[PDB]
Amino acid sequence: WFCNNLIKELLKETRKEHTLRAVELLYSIFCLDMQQVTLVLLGHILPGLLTDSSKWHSLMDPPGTALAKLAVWCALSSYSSHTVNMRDPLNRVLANLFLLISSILGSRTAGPHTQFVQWFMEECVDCLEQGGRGSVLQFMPFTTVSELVKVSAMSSPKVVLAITDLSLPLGRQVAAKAIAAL
Amino acid sequence: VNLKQAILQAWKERWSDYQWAINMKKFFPKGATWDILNLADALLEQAMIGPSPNPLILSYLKYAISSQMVSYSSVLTAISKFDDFSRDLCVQALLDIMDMFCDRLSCHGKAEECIGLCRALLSALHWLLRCTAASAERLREGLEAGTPAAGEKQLAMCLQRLEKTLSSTKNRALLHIAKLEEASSWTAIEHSLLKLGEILANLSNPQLRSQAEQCGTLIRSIPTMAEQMHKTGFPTVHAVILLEGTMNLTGETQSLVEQLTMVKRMQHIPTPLFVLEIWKACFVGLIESPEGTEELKWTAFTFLKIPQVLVKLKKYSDFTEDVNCAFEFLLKLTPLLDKADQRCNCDCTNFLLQECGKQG
Amino acid sequence: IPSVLQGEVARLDPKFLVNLDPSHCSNNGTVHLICKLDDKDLPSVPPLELSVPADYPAQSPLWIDRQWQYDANPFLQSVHRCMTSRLLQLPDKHSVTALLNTWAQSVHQACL
Amino acid sequence: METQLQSIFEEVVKDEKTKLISCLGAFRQFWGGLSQESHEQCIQWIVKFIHGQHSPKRISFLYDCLAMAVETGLLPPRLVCESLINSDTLEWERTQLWALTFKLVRKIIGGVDYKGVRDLLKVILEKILTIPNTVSSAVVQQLLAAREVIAYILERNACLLPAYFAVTEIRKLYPEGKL
Amino acid sequence: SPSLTSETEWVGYPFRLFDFTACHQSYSEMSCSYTLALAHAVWHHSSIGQLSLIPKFLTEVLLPIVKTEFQLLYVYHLVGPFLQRFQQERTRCMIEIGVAFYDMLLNVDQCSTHLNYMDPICDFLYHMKYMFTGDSVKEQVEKIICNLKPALKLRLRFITH
Repeated sequence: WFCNNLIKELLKETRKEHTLRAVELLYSIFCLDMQQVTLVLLGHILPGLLTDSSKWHSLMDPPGTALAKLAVWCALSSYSSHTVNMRDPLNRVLANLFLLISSILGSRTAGPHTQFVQWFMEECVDCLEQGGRGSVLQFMPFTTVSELVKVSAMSSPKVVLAITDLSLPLGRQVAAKAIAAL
Repeated sequence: VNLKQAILQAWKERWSDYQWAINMKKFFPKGATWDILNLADALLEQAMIGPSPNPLILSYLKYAISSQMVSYSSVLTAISKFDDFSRDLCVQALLDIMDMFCDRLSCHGKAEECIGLCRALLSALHWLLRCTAASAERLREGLEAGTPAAGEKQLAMCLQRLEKTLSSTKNRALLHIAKLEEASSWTAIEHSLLKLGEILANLSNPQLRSQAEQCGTLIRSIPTMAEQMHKTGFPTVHAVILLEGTMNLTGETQSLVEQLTMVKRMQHIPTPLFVLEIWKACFVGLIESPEGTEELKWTAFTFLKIPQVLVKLKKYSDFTEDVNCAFEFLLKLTPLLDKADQRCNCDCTNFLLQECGKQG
Repeated sequence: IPSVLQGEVARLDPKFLVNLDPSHCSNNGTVHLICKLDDKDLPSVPPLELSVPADYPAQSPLWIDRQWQYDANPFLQSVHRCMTSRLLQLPDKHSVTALLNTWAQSVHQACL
Repeated sequence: METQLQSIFEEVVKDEKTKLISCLGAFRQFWGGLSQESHEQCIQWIVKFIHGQHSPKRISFLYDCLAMAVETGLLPPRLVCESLINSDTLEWERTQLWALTFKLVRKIIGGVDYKGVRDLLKVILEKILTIPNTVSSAVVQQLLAAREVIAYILERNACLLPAYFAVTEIRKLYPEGKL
Repeated sequence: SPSLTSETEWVGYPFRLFDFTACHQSYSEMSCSYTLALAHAVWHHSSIGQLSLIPKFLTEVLLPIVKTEFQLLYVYHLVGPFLQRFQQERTRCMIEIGVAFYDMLLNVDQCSTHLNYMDPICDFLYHMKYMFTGDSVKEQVEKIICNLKPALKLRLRFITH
């Protein structure tokens, strides 16, 4: 209820400065039980927004970039605090989130959902640090949509190995076939 | 041999580029497969033999490159295995080869040999630096004997690099992804660069030295992996400290240090503004505080605990200059500081200054 | 895959071996193509990358022009001149077979 | 008027840059003999024919010819751009006309007077408004050519127009409270 | 004052701290913000004749002092919101204050190395031109724009031409 009725407030602000201030503040209002807030935000709210076709109009550009920043910050902060054990709920919800990212990137329809997912990817690249080595928790069947974030690049090269699971045998091939295009 | 013998069948039978193609198609049937090592190798040394590269044999190589015929990778390897002992213009011929090709590296197709392609690009970078070293030795022995004419021309060949994709996870990131199997080649980029440290600073050509240092930094930009005019101020750090004061005072210093480093990284907070916001939040919580038994909490927080947090932060990074700049920012806020002086009943910044100075 | 292009690709002449572009996702309305001439008589040239406006037929399949392909050499630039001219002549209803046939004629006429 | 113009049309229906320099020579004669007041309907019929051809390559090289006609000063920038982005044929549905049109406007917009840049920005924003909130995954990249012309008009390093005019038009077409 | 003349490196974004609506609800006010606040109320309630002293005050005793960029931004923040009052009753003081604003920009250009906030300055100037002054300040501003650094002239080109 908390995350829903605060993101619903963030998504109504029309001016850029206010949405950025709003997410900067929501990150700290959320630090209360950051872990569960991350679980619920990512799992139940971002798929709900990305799979409605009528909540899509809220993800427009001034409020959408803010929500993308907040989601990336939440994901990084929930993981960085205290093969990978898929029994940990955070890992399962991150896997589901990136699977949905994939299905949205490579889908017949494009719209504000595609732009929001690209923005989430761009931000996850920007604030990428040593903690989230593999685009934190890109699942093994993933890196298959690195090809899609290349075909729909709107983004410089060399961010894709930052995405890519480097230091891996299959990672070599996937990153190479990828950058071959862009 | 027999495959070499076709290039001879064009030794001075200046057949053409196109008739060369059709001849190759006839002679060695393309039924199963080819370009394992055949065309690039069979063409290279039969062209570069002796002083001048055979213009027509080199012409067919230019062709096969342009028509996406051989590999775009076996060509790089063939140029890599070239052994600069040819002190003559032939190196310039191979540079002319690299010209039209290097800027665009498609390698699209089976694309499994794309890791092979970055392997080849690494070997070609090694060959490039080796040619640079040979041409710089020619520069030096010419400063001894002969005025340079074409010594630095391979610098433009390095400027053919230095674009993103030419040095992106095509070259750089797959350079290390490749040293995962060819760590000797990472040591190779280090090693050629070691002797480059010897053969770089001695040259007296200023502009060329600057471009060479640029390429050398882009090599040192193999570790490669914004918003300078951060205008609005940083409110999330404010709220993070303020929450850590209100709800959870007794929480370990390590937890708050962890939370605060994260936010600084994610939002790229300049270190002067970080401490400004921490100290502003502490004071604001102190001023807007309940009267009796919560005020001690804010003051204990502000004056004892945040100092140890900043000490641990100093450990986790010129931090003295930085906190000095932060306090200079803070002193230039007379309203907040004077309300603090009012409420705390004593000079709230004289004390904070002495207390912060008492630590590291 | 539009399953009409499937037909036209099925019924072609063997020399024009055509596959779908590894780059892109042919899934969405228009499938890209990466077709590479063969045929013993000809001279191997650079591939021709096709794009079909899924509303096709009654929609000409785009060509992808690039001097990055042909600039180097004379044979290649002559190929490009002949190709662009003849393609401009092709009327208003191009089918993939029309493009590839035109390309074969262009290679051949450049061999002159 | 109409007859010789239709004749040039039948010609362009009936070495490529050489054919194009021949078409430019054909254009220059009619222009030297074209009236000074009927320029507007002239260009309107010109672009009307340009959009009729359903072949991406044909509209491509006709647009290249128009780029020479506007670059070599024979054709006024304001009139040609306004006509290009002011037509009834220009619809987001026909993706190829859209892509090529805005790739042309990007090139020739540099040089319109600042009043004309205001009018053009107004009409281009009005054109992007018609695009709905859901488009096929394929058209997106080509449709996004409008973002290119908007970006070039807006970028203050281009200083094509008074920035204040740009914000005035943008706000009139996007009042406070609407994304 | 040190707050704007020399120690400008320690006050942050000018457009921020020169607002006291915000920068107060979060206790980050400065003395300059207070003075600019009390100078908008005094001028809001004043009569037209009392503000008729603002044009003279801008040239005789403010034009020589203002050198740095923050000083120019401060003078703009003060006298800006009241062009709307000057225009409707006393049409000449607006011309004088426009001539003063451009002259102050000349001074701030002829004394600083890089006009960091060129974009907002030029924005406000174009706003002045298009909303209040119109085409009645051309002759006096032509000379002043002629003598700015090339970057400023590139932007303010359309004011006259």
